[PDB]
Amino acid sequence: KVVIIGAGFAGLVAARELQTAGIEYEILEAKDRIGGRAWTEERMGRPLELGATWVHWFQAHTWTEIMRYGQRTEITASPSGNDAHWVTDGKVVKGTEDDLDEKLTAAMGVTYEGSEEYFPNPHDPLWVLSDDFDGPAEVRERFLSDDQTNAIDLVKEAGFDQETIDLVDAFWCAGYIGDPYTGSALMAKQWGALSDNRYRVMEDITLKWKLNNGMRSLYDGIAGDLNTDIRLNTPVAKVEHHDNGATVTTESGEVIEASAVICTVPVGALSNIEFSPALPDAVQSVIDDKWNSQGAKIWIKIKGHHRFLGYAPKPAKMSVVRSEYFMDDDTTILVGFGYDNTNIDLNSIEDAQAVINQWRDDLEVVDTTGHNWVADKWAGQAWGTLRKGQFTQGWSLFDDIDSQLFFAGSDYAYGWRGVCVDGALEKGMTTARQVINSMR
Ligand SMILES: Cc1cc2nc3c(=O)[nH]c(=O)nc-3n(C[C@H](O)[C@H](O)[C@H](O)COP(=O)(O)OP(=O)(O)OC[C@H]3O[C@@H](n4cnc5c(N)ncnc54)[C@H](O)[C@@H]3O)c2cc1C
Repeated sequence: KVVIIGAGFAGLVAARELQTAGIEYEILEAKDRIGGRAWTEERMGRPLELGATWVHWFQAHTWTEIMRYGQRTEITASPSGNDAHWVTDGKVVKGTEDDLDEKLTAAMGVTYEGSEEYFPNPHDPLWVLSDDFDGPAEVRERFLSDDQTNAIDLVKEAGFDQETIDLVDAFWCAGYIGDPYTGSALMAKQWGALSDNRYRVMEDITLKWKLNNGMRSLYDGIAGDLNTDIRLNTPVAKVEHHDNGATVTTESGEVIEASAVICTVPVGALSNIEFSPALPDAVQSVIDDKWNSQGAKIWIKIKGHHRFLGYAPKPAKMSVVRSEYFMDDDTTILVGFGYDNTNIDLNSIEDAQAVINQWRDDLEVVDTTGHNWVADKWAGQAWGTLRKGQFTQGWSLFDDIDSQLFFAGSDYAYGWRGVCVDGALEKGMTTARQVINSMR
């Protein structure tokens, strides 16, 4: 009766939540697999996370699922103490990972500026614009201004040198998984607020702990709890959501009647679906301009065991590259994040070699792999990140469509929005509660 579009984390957890409340549901998934932008897959000799990777116990929704499905002790920290390299004025600088972290720590203090005024409750990100806001008017003005400033310009305006600017550039190429100069600085400030306003905590939460058994241990766990079979290979083509009741049409023409529809399709893929009535104009403007996520994630295998960390600014093929696994055949698998999916072929050994050559032309790539989410018609983006203006006139506009259609997904979460599975688990669950409450 409730139709859930998409079997990623948000759709899976919404279905489990409805099952708890005794509400009949059905999940329709376009692909032949579940998990969405989380995807644990055997590649290059071991299970690799082609999408979501890192978790932390300060992520309430992710951590509860880790506890639920038996993964409490099945987390391992990524390699640290790497030999660090960074590109600044066309030159490669070498240093310790500590050197690099201290530079970013100093830059983040200026980058998080204002988070204490904006985000006393970091899970109420739009409090400053609410009628309950009781702070000075200049805080609201600065808040709105910060939505139109990118995170790098904050560091430039504070007077940091070019070396730190280039490091911060590289860092936010990865963090905005796209052009950081078009991004909203409020995204970075909320990450600060969710991380006790300390760089080390923010990196602990988003870039440290991996699941030994992969994200699939969690999404297969949730799917295993569902008493209703997921309909794979069943793309939705149209959603009707007039007051009478909702209707969903698949690509094959099958029409399914619904009491409500929970749509977890990401903005980058929403143009595949015809909505009747059409979505609100402000929602359509976000879909047309999408979100800040045009980048890509690579896994590169090189010869030898090397503890490597590399940073490079836009327009590098990859902006952050780090050792992750030391393999038994004397090779290293590194992970990389780059701002532009169209400037990198994730499966081309020569392209991966060009990435490594940004820092060290003496290392030799022997294999490489990745999934270009942006070119995937069922995603059309990497993790959701915010362009200028989308913190206050972006992710929040997808709530309160009507009583028949509800949008759920990490990209609309109040907390760790877009960048984390925590946001998908948050928003899938609370959107199911919206339906439960309406039905009660
Ligand atoms: C490269 C990358 C790395 C990441 N790393 C991390 C990380 O380290 N840690 C972390 O916490 N998070 C990470 N994430 C974020 C995490 O993957 C997402 O926040 C989360 O998986 C999104 O869940 P969702 O259910 O909201 O969306 P999705 O997973 O996109 O689910 C939507 C589902 O709908 C399906 N679908 C699309 N169109 C249709 C249609 N027309 N009909 C039917 N089904 C359709 C899709 O196939 C998909 O299964 C990463 C994301 C990316 C892209």
